[PDB]
Order: sequence, then C-alpha cells, then structure tokens
Amino acid sequence: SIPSSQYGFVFNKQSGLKLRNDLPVHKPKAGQLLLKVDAVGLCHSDLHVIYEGLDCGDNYVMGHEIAGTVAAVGDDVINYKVGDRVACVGPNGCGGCKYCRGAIDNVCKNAFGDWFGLGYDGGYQQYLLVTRPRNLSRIPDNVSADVAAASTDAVLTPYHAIKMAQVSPTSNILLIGAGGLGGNAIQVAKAFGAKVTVLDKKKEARDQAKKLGADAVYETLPESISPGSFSACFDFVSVQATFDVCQKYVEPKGVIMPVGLGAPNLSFNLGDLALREIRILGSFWGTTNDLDDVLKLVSEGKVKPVVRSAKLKELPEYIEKLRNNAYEGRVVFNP
Amino acid sequence: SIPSSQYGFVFNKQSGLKLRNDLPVHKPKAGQLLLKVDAVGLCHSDLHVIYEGLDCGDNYVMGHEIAGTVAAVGDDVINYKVGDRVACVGPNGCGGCKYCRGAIDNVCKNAFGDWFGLGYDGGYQQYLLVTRPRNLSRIPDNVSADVAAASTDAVLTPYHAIKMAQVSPTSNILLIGAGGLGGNAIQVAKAFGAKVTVLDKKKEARDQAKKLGADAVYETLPESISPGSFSACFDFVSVQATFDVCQKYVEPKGVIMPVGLGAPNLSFNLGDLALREIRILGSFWGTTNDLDDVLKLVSEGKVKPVVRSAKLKELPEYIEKLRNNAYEGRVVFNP
Amino acid sequence: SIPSSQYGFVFNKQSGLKLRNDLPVHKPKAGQLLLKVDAVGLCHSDLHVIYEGLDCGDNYVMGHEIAGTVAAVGDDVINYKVGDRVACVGPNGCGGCKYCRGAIDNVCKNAFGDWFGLGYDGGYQQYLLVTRPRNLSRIPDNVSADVAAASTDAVLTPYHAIKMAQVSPTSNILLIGAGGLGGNAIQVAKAFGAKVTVLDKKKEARDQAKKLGADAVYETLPESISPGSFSACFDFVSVQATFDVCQKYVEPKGVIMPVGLGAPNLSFNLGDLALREIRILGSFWGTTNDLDDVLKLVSEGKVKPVVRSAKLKELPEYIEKLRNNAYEGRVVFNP
Amino acid sequence: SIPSSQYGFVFNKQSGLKLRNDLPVHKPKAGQLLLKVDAVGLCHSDLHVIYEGLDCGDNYVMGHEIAGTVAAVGDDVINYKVGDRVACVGPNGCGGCKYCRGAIDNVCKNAFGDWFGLGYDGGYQQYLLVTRPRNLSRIPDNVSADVAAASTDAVLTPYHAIKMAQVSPTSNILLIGAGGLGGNAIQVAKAFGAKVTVLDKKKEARDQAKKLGADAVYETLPESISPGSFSACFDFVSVQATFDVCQKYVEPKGVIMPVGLGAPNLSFNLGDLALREIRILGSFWGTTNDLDDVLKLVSEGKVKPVVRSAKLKELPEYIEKLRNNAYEGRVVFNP
Ligand SMILES: NC(=O)c1ccc[n+]([C@@H]2O[C@H](COP(=O)([O-])OP(=O)(O)OC[C@H]3O[C@@H](n4cnc5c(N)ncnc54)[C@H](O)[C@@H]3O)[C@@H](O)[C@H]2O)c1
Ligand SMILES: NC(=O)c1ccc[n+]([C@@H]2O[C@H](COP(=O)([O-])OP(=O)(O)OC[C@H]3O[C@@H](n4cnc5c(N)ncnc54)[C@H](O)[C@@H]3O)[C@@H](O)[C@H]2O)c1
Ligand SMILES: NC(=O)c1ccc[n+]([C@@H]2O[C@H](COP(=O)([O-])OP(=O)(O)OC[C@H]3O[C@@H](n4cnc5c(N)ncnc54)[C@H](O)[C@@H]3O)[C@@H](O)[C@H]2O)c1
Ligand SMILES: NC(=O)c1ccc[n+]([C@@H]2O[C@H](COP(=O)([O-])OP(=O)(O)OC[C@H]3O[C@@H](n4cnc5c(N)ncnc54)[C@H](O)[C@@H]3O)[C@@H](O)[C@H]2O)c1
Ligand SMILES: [Zn+2]
Ligand SMILES: [Zn+2]
Ligand SMILES: [Zn+2]
Ligand SMILES: [Zn+2]
Ligand SMILES: [Zn+2]
Ligand SMILES: [Zn+2]
Ligand SMILES: [Zn+2]
Ligand SMILES: [Zn+2]
Repeated sequence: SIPSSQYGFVFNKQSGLKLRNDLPVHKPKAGQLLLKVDAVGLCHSDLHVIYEGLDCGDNYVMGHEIAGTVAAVGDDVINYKVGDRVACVGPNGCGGCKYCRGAIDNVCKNAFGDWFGLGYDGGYQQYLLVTRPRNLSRIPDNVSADVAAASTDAVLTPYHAIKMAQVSPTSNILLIGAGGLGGNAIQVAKAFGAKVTVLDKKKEARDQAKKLGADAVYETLPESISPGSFSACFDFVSVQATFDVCQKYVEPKGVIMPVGLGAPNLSFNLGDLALREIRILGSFWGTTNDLDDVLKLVSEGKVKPVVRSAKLKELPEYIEKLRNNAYEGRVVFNP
Repeated sequence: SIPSSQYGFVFNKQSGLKLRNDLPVHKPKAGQLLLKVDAVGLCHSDLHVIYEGLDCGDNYVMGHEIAGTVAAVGDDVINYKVGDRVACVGPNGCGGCKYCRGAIDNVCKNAFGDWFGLGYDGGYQQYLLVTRPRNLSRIPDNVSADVAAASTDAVLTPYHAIKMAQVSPTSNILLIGAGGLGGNAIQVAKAFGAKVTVLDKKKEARDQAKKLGADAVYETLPESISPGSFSACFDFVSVQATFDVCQKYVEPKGVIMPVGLGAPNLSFNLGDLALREIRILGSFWGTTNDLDDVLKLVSEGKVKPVVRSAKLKELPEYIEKLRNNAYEGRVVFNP
Repeated sequence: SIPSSQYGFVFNKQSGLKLRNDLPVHKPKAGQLLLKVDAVGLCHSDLHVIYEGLDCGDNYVMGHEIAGTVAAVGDDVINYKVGDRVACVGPNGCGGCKYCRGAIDNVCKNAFGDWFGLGYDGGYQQYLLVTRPRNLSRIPDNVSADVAAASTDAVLTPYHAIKMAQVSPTSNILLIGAGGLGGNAIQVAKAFGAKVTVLDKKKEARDQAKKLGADAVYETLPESISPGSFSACFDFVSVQATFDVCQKYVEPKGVIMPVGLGAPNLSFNLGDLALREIRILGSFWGTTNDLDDVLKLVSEGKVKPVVRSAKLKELPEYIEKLRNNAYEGRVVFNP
Repeated sequence: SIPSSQYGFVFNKQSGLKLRNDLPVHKPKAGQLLLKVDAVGLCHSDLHVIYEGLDCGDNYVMGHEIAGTVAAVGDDVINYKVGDRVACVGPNGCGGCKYCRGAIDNVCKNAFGDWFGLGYDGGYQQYLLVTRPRNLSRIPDNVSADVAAASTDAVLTPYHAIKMAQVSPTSNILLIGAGGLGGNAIQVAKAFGAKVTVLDKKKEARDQAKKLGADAVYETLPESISPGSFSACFDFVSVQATFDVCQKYVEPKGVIMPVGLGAPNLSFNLGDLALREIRILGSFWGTTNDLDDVLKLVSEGKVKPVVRSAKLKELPEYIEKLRNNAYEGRVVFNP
C-alpha cells in the first residue's frame, strides 16, 4: 500500500540539502496525481543551487531528473492510471499562458520558480505529488526508469538545444564538456548527422566521449584547427575560458550555445560578435513535446545514456564525488 | 576631366586621420570602375577606430557611407557605365564563396577587412577605385547623393538588424540611442509595424526620436514598466549599462541586438539568458540585397534620413562635434 | 438575470437554418461557463454550409464570429468572472494534444467538427455554453462587441495567413477579394508594411478597398503589370480563375495563399510551381495566441473592421443579401 | 590534346535528339573554360523534353548531370585549372542577380532557359563550354566521375527538397518513386535521421529501396497505415494519383513536395489543404552551395548513388529502356 510518511532530501537556504525521514505523503486532490519515484538523477545544476547561489526558491525536495510510476490519481484524472510509468517535464509549465500554448512551455513565466526539484518539490523522495499531469511524458515499455530519469535533462537539454541550433548533416560542431549532458549531446548530435568535436579537461571523460561516437576528442584544440571554422559551439561548462574558445572557433553567423551554468556572468568580444554576426542562443531544459521526442529516440536506441545507479540514501556521497568531478556519465538514484 | 591626383583623409594607426593633398587617382583596369564621390557620411564607428582602438585595418582612406557617380569603367565591365549614380555596399564581399552565394555577403571571410572605408579605401576623398562593382547599388533618381550616403549604413545597418530580429506589427521594441542609426531604426521599425520606445540621454535626440515616430521616449525607462516585456531590444550604444537595460527588459526568448560598438566587451547574466532563453544576435552592416531594399524604402518615402551636409574639408571640425554629441542625425560631406 | 429558454438559429441537414424559440439555456458544469452573445458575425462560409452542402456536422447553432459577456461560470472556473467581455477562438482547441501545446491549436485533431458555430453550437443565439474557456480572448475595453466579433474571423483569418506568409515592408502583394476578410486583409497587410494591390469584380468593393488603404485597386490587372512580380498572392475567393491569376503573378519562391473556399478542388501548373519554387500554404482561421495579437491590433487602431450591425432576427434577410454580394464589409448581429 | 571537332547528341524541336559526329569544339573566351565530359547521367526529365514537350529551348546538347575534367581555361579564369575535376551546377545561374546573391541561384530568372543540357548545351558530348564557371563544384578525389554525375541531380534535387522540408530525426516521411532521384532521396533522408517509407509500382525498385535503407517499402500502403500520419511526403512521380496519396497521408501542417514532373497540372482538395494547413512547396534542382554539400556527403560515404555506366553512343538504347522503366537506379555515360 502507500505509506503515510516518507524520506527525502529537502533543500533549505540556511541548512542546505538535508535528509528528512518524516515527510508527508500527499494524497492527490482533483486534477493531481501521486508519482512513486523509481529513479531520480543528479544534475550538476543541483551543485549550483546548493553551493553557488543559483536561486530557484526555498524549502523544496530537490532532484529534477524524475522517472516514476503512477501510484495514485486524484478525482478527474482520466489520462493517467495507477501503474502508468512516466517521466516529469521539468519546466512544469502552467499550461494556460501564451508560452504553454506556444510550443515553448519551458519558459512559462507563471511556472518560473516552480520547476520540479528547482522551486517545486522534486524526485529526491519516495512519492512525488504532481499538481499538473500535463507535465509528464509516458515512458516506453522498453526504456528503464534509470535511463528515463537521465533522459529528462541529461538528454532533453542537449536535444532541445541541438534542435534549436538546427543541427544537420552538414554541421561541424564543437561540444565543450562530456559529462552528464555532453555525453548525450554527442549521441543526439550524431543522430542529426553532425560531425562532432569534443573538448574536456578530464581524461576519463575524453575516453568516454570517444566511445560514444565523437569524431574528434581533445583536451585542447590543436593549433592546426582553424579559428572561425565550426558551425555551432555548445558549451556545457560555461566559464569564461570555455566561452572564449567557442567565440574563437565558431564560424561567421554560427551559433554559441551557453548551455552550461558555470558562472554568474560571461562576457563576449563585441567587435567580434557584431562583425561576424555570432549568435548566442539561450537554451533551457526542454518542452513537453521535446520530451516525447526524446524518450522515442532513446527507445529506438539512437541515444544510450551513460547511467550508473545507486540507492537514494547514498546521494550525499555522490554529490561530494560530483563536486570533485570524480565520475563520468550520470548517476541516478532508486528511492 | 578626371584629375591625376586628389585630396582625401587617410587613417594610419600611428598618425590618426590625416588630410592628404597628393592621393593617387587611378584609371580602372578591366573589371574595375572609378567612382566619383558625391557624398560620404560620418559614422560614429569612425570615432571608435580613430580614438578608441577598434581594430579596422591600417593605412586607408576612411569614410564608409558612400554615394557617387561612375566616372570611368574598366574594360569587361558592362553592368555599369559613366553617369550611373551608385552607393557602395560596405562589406565589399568577394561574391564567390559560400557566404556570398548564401545571401550573407556581409560576413564574407575572403573579404574580411577589405571593407570600404574600414580596411580598404572609402569616401573621404574625391575618387574611389571600386575593384568589385558587384558591391554597388543603383541610387534611385529621386534620392539625393546626401541621403543615399546616409542610407548605406545609418539606414542599412538598422534595417539589417530589424529584419534579422523578424520585427512585426505585434512587436514591442526598445531602442537605445537615437542618433545616426537610431533615428533611422525608429522609422524602419515603424514601417515593420512595431511599437517603439526610445531611450536617449540627450533631449534633442529624444525630441527628434519623437518627431520621427517613436511611441514613447525617455531619458530613463520608468521603473514601473514590467521587466521582460519587450520582444526585442536594439542597443545602438552598447556600453555595459545599456546592455543591462536590454537584458532586464527583453522578454523570454526575446532578442537583444547589440548593434552599437561602444565597448570592447559586454557581459550578460548567464542564468537569466539561459533560463529565459534570451538571444543575443550579432548584426553587421548590411548585404547587397539589403541595400537595394533600403534604397527602395527611402525612395518611397517610408524612411526619411535626418541629414545635413558640409564640404569634406570640414570633416575634422565635425568629427570633434560628433565626438561631443553636438548635433542630431547624420552629417554627410561633399568632396 | 438569466432566462430559462432562448431563441436561436439552429442548422440541420434536412431543413437548413431555422429560428428556434425553445432553446435551453445551459447551466455551466465545472470548468465551463455561459457566454451571453452581444455580437455575432455572418461569414461567407455559412453560405457554403447552408447552400453548397459543406459538411461541418449537423444539428447545431451556427454563427462562428462570436463576442459576448460572461453570464455565468461553473465551479472551478477562476480565470473568468461574470461580466468579463470575451471573444471565442473559433477552432475551439482541446488543449491537451501536441498541436494545442504546439502553438497550432487551430488544427487540433481532437476538436475537428467541434468548432464554435461550425459543428459545435455558436453565436446565432442569446446564450452560448463554452465547454473549453481556454478558447477565449479578453476583449479590450476600447473595443466594442461588434468589432470584436468581426475580429474573430474576418480579421483573425487573414491575419493568421498574412503572418504565415511572413509579409514585410519589402513585400509587393496581391489580394483577390475585398469583402469581409479581404477588407481586413488590406489593413492588416498595410500594418505589416507591404504594398497592396487589390482585385474585386464589384465596384463598391473596389471603392472601399481604396478607402481602406490599398495602394492600387483594379477589377482586372492592367497589361503594364509584369507576371511573377508579387511576393505573395492572397486569394480570398479561390475559384480556378482566381487561383490562376495568383500563379501567374506570384514571383519565384513566392507564395500563394488560397484562403478562400470557393471550390472543392483547384489545380496548379506543376511545371511552373516546381521550376519557380512557388509555395502554396494552406491557412485555417487562427490560434488562441493569434486572437490576442489581433484584438490588440484592433484596440490600437491599426485595423478598423468595416462593420455594420443589425438585430439577430434579421439574419435571414442578410443571408440573402450576402448570397447576392449585395453589401460591403461585414455584418454582425446583436441578439 | 583537344580535337577540333567532336560528337554528341543535339536536341531540336523538329528532329528530336540526334547524334552528330561533326560538332565543333569551342575555344574558351576570357572568363570561360572548356570541360572534358568524363560522365553524364540520364535523367527521366529528358524524356519529358524529347517526347512530352517540356519545352526548355531548341538546338542544344542535352544531358544535364555533368562531371568532367577541365580541358582548357580562357584568359582571366583563375579559380579553375586544366585537370581540375568538377561537376556542373545545373541551373547555371547568372551569379549577379538578387536570386544568385540570395542563396537561391537555382531559380535565377536571367538563367531561365539557359540551363546545362536543358536550353544551353550539356554533357551528351565530349567537350562542354562552360560560359559561367561559378556553376561548378569540385569533385573530391575519392568520388568517381560516374558517381559525381549522378550527384548533380539524382542526389542534388532530393537533397534540396529534403533540406527545404527541414527533415530531422523526428521526421516520419513518405517517398513515392524509388528511381534515380527516389533511391538517393532514401539515403539523404536517412542521413538527416528520418524514418522512411517508400512506394514504387515496380518490384525491382522496391527491392532496391529496401537495400538502400528504407524502413518500410510497399507497392501500396497497407490499410494499417493511418491517413495524415506523415510529416512530409515527397512525390518523385507526380501524377494525380500519387499526389492524391500524398495529400491523404500527410499530417496536419505537413508538407507535400511534388518533385516529380509526371503531369502538366495537378489538383489538390482545397477544403483539406486549408483546414489542415497542408503546405505544397515547389522544389527545383539545387543551388551551387547545395552541390558542395552533396559532393561532401557522397565523399563521406553517407550517400552512395546506385549507378551503372555505359558508352555515350549507347544513349539511344538506354533512353528506350528508361521509357520502358526497364532498369533501376541511374545510368551514366562516358563520352
Ligand atoms: N541550460 C540548461 O537548461 C541546463 C540543464 C542541465 C544542466 N545544465 C548545466 O550544464 C552543466 C553540466 O551539467 P552536467 O550534469 O553534465 O555536469 P557534469 O558534472 O555531469 O559533467 C561536467 C563535465 O564538464 C567538464 N569540464 C568542467 N570544466 C571544464 C573546462 N573548463 N573545460 C573543459 N571541460 C570541463 C568535466 O570534466 C566534466 O566531464 C552544469 O553547469 C549544469 O548546471 C544546464
Ligand atoms: N554593427 C554595425 O554594423 C554598426 C554600423 C554603424 C554603426 N555602428 C555603431 O552604432 C553606434 C552608433 O552609431 P551612430 O553614428 O548612430 O552614433 P551617433 O553619434 O550618430 O548617435 C549616438 C546617439 O546615442 C546616444 N547615446 C550615447 N550614449 C548613450 C547612453 N549611455 N544612453 C542612451 N543614449 C546614449 C547619443 O545621445 C546620440 O544621440 C556606434 O557605436 C557605431 O560604431 C554599428
Ligand atoms: N480559410 C479560412 O479559415 C477561412 C475563414 C473565413 C472565410 N473563408 C473563406 O473566404 C471567402 C470569403 O469570405 P468573405 O465573408 O469575406 O466573403 P464576402 O462575401 O464577405 O466578400 C466576398 C468578396 O469577394 C469578391 N469576389 C467574389 N468572386 C470574385 C472573383 N471571381 N473575382 C474577384 N473578386 C471576387 C466579391 O465581390 C466580394 O467583395 C469565402 O470563400 C470563405 O468561405 C476562409
Ligand atoms: N523538380 C526537379 O528539379 C526535378 C529534378 C530531376 C528529376 N525530376 C523529376 O523526377 C521524376 C523522376 O526522375 P527519375 O530520373 O528518378 O525517374 P526514373 O525513371 O529514374 O525512376 C522513376 C521511378 O518512378 C517509379 N514510378 C513511376 N510511376 C509510379 C507510380 N505511379 N507509382 C509509384 N511509383 C512510380 C518507377 O517504377 C521508377 O522506379 C521525373 O518526372 C523528373 O522529371 C524533377
Ligand atoms: Zn539539471
Ligand atoms: Zn504557462
Ligand atoms: Zn558605420
Ligand atoms: Zn565571399
Ligand atoms: Zn468564417
Ligand atoms: Zn488539441
Ligand atoms: Zn534532371
Ligand atoms: Zn542570377
């Protein structure tokens, strides 16, 4: 049956993220549903929230890569039934604004500060109350919870960005960072037919980037590669040093995608951006529609997320390891 | 008759901009044509180059807003003939690469730095040798040399940016700076149907902005105006302070156009740009096709450039005035 | 107060459109609301349903240009309150599908056959039950019901089409038909900044087109006009003769918009369409977001719908006049 | 050495396509070059010209899929050298109009009726005079002349259309016709990552379609496939019946690409195109930039044109087999 209480990690600004053993298990009201978390991923963004002032709100269960099984549905829920395996659409769009009707519910202003695991409660618990079921994607039968969870951000974000940049078979792109996101960016990009060059400061990540399909992998681009030669540069790190590499190597009218959140601000050379018409396109998570596209690509085997799983109570240990860039790929937790 | 020597203003990194009374006038070889300058405009970019280290080559006659009359055509040229009134397409693209064949001849790599008045010789002289006649647009009979001169940049640049921003009747835009480019941007934007709000530190510029069609003008945007409510923000100043205004007032997925070149670098808030998918689009001058459109808009009266003229030998006195923001609109010179 | 029974014109396949005196006044369930019709427009499409046997469904109150005031809201409805003046979004999207969330709720497969007044009940009655209020747009205070009504189709449709064609100040377009939609297409197009040439076989319509802002109006295009010289051709008639005019005068890569529905099938010259890459884009009504864009353009005075009002009971007399192209612009009715 | 006379096939409205053993060998004038034809392909289009009067001009050497080696260069030709292996860009744009500058040199008006082998002389000869060298693309060393010839149209045309339709990894497309163009369209579509369904009346073609990578291949779509379920429908046949299939199976807002020229006219159901906003996009050959993209994709092994070669003098025989749809893929000839 479904318990009266549960354990989970709650984030509070004065105490950080804390394990709580006596959390309530909400019973879904009309239009809501209860999701039993099967897998929740750890995104590097949680590190920015907890340790670097990335402000998303206060006192909420973290964990935004959520995959679970419908455990209970409130009155009026007809689209979902207990037993349905689903993954959460991070942005948690309101569903009624011009954004949520305009194919871009990821930037819904009403939902700003109310994202799953980033403002609103997330997956670092046993039972998640979903107030808006519209923000759910059905997980295909052949896709595991662990992979589905990673798919909601580690894959979704790169997919959304790559789609936005309109990558194609004539694309010659550069990806900076081959971690959780970068690793899936490689596979998504290859699916679009692009040539992919990867940069990463960690040898292990570089080795993995190669196994995943990257056409070229380096720690530092050789002097032999020409500046202003890439059609698109996706920066999954976003510190000034990496942004500078993108601006140097992107071709005229090419695009720079600062997906990474490694700094509060970044500067660009104005004379260069203007005269060569470089485009800096912000990209955030992904849309409800994108998620459906994504789970389909994973299901069909085009994207295989590097995932490793562990018990949810081991989370603090893995956060520490992540802080030290001590592992490759993604790690997901089973509550 | 065509003289064998001329006067003009030559820019050198060591001696700045200097008047030369012994510049050479060369009959055009095959493929080339000699243009007699009728009007050449003074753009603020010239101030950046002469006084602020904006790197635009060395050792060439300045003046990049050029309108004139063909004085001689080399053999092989059959697209133009003596007497034709034409305006120069600044970027001076090679016309044979993938950029030039791809509707973006303004970002041609082969020709990077080979720009009229900003790398290659320009209009601050009596005769300009044009080596690539393809980079000329016919001036309509009812458009004066003075107006056509201003149109090649002051009107062309903002037209190119607005067009790139896909401005429309549903647009709510903010323009910062109502000088040479700004005043014309107001008119172009109104032609596209946008609502225009202008910011300028100088009363005279605000008044002109208003006379030209701006819906609202201010020295300081009222703090009560909702942040993130403009679909596009065109910054024709580009210093850190104005860029910050753009990022604060641009709506989600909206666009920031840093057309101005007032600083070597500009920084943007990373979390804001990413989470709200803000776009920063570099825009440079205009294309050959763009200029034809611009000259048609001007001939039709949709854009009426604010212009006043003087003898080219008065350039020094006007450079100082523009440097002190002493006049409104554009100033053009007649050699 | 709210009456128990009402009058309205119900459409049935056996007996056509007949006036009823015993129509119930539905009490809105949860999530629904009751709209008191203040103004309802007569569209030419209604004639296709009544006389050309255009199958939209059967046994429903017609009238799809709807404007009114909220008379009652069921439980749960909080986005609307009795007294709110709103206009119906014709397509009546379901809201949950990928089309409705994808910025294109006008083609929602789920709501096919359930559009206001064209499958589902409409505005040719006193009180309309609104099952899905997401399909409503608030009417600005300075916009009358009568004008709002015409805005939901007469204006909305050509707006949506014109926007799709990406018209701009460089566009040279041709519109065929200056009636309900045509007259507004003229205004919306001028707003977009395009030069507009209009064709209409009726002098009174040509006279009005000129008054509305058309740059040139004719019955037949003069020989002086070159073929393939229009960037876009909007056909609000759509019979083979008018389509032929479009394909002959549209320029290479240009677009033809068969907005009109005057024929079951139309043919195009394949050789011409392929070699000159002509585009034929289908356009249907408008989206919820389009209507907000539209009502705003009207409130701002950019579009002044030629509207004339009469009492709903006079509908029959007016349908006959429309059948005979006896009047110009739109006629809307006050219940 | 270069002979003073040659043989080739000339088309005339009166005598049809006839072999000539006394054709002159043109000496290149300045800016022009002579090309030694290494391989020329037979496109079904040639049949329409010979037998069905698609009138492209008169008295010209046919054969528009051209690959060869520069035999001679006139004075001033600098970008090309004797011995350079190049493939002709069919449309043979003028290079100086707004279309050629606007990334669409394939619809250049000045060049209408002056295309390689279709108005202007083509490849069914030994030495072709190229009056406009801009319409050449370098053949990579690892691409044979036979394959390159096929790439100038059999691959280029479908590449252009597929690029235009913006196919992607989430695309579910239908291709009708698996001949010369069809077979390559399958390969190009896969490189873009789309799911492909092919239709061909001929068994051998279906069998080849399967070997080329189509996900599903049929003679007739099984009743188990839902109408309006394809994102894009490419018709490489274009007879009323195939178009009808496209209109029935394309999903809302989907696109129909009538690339085939199997009929002088085609009709579309207006009610259906309008309500489901179906798009019909004309597509013609390819652009100079498209060919560079294509030869690169071929060189990279992503597209392997099914090609079989024969002596040019055997052309009369193969034209007959093609009329009889007797062989699969493309057949190219060696002069
Ligand atoms: N824009 C969005 O919507 C969005 C969504 C998810 C994550 N993110 C951001 O993306 C970034 C990465 O997420 P992640 O989970 O993949 O982190 P990760 O820990 O899983 O992987 C990080 C990788 O970056 C590499 N790296 C770090 N600094 C580098 C440098 N200076 N040069 C080269 N390589 C470097 C590391 O070696 C590591 O392999 C984070 O900053 C996160 O906040 C953004
Ligand atoms: N991207 C391009 O291709 C391109 C082409 C031309 C010019 N530009 C750049 O555009 C900028 C303006 O060109 P211009 O000739 O119009 O300058 P201008 O001197 O003709 O007009 C400048 C205007 O900006 C206003 N202004 C200055 N600082 C301001 C501030 N902090 N806040 C608000 N308003 C301010 C001034 O009062 C004045 O009205 C220059 O930096 C120039 O280099 C760029
Ligand atoms: N696609 C859509 O979503 C949509 C929405 C509404 C209406 N429509 C269609 O648009 C068309 C017009 O609607 P309306 O209410 O504005 O019609 P209308 O009666 O209000 O105006 C019709 C005008 O077309 C002119 N006209 C008719 N035949 C002509 C011809 N052969 N040549 C030149 N001019 C001609 C008439 O003189 C008249 O001025 C109808 O066919 C309607 O079904 C389509
Ligand atoms: N628009 C352009 O720019 C362009 C460029 C080249 C060719 N084309 C046109 O494309 C068409 C095909 O060119 P091609 O060289 O590939 O022809 P092809 O002879 O090489 O191959 C034709 C294929 O179509 C199949 N087919 C014919 N009728 C069919 C039907 N009713 N249903 C299903 N399958 C059918 C045949 O079995 C054959 O496999 C021609 O009409 C040609 O004119 C257009
Ligand atoms: Zn994340
Ligand atoms: Zn929302
Ligand atoms: Zn300038
Ligand atoms: Zn170039
Ligand atoms: Zn209607
Ligand atoms: Zn829907
Ligand atoms: Zn062909
Ligand atoms: Zn041309």
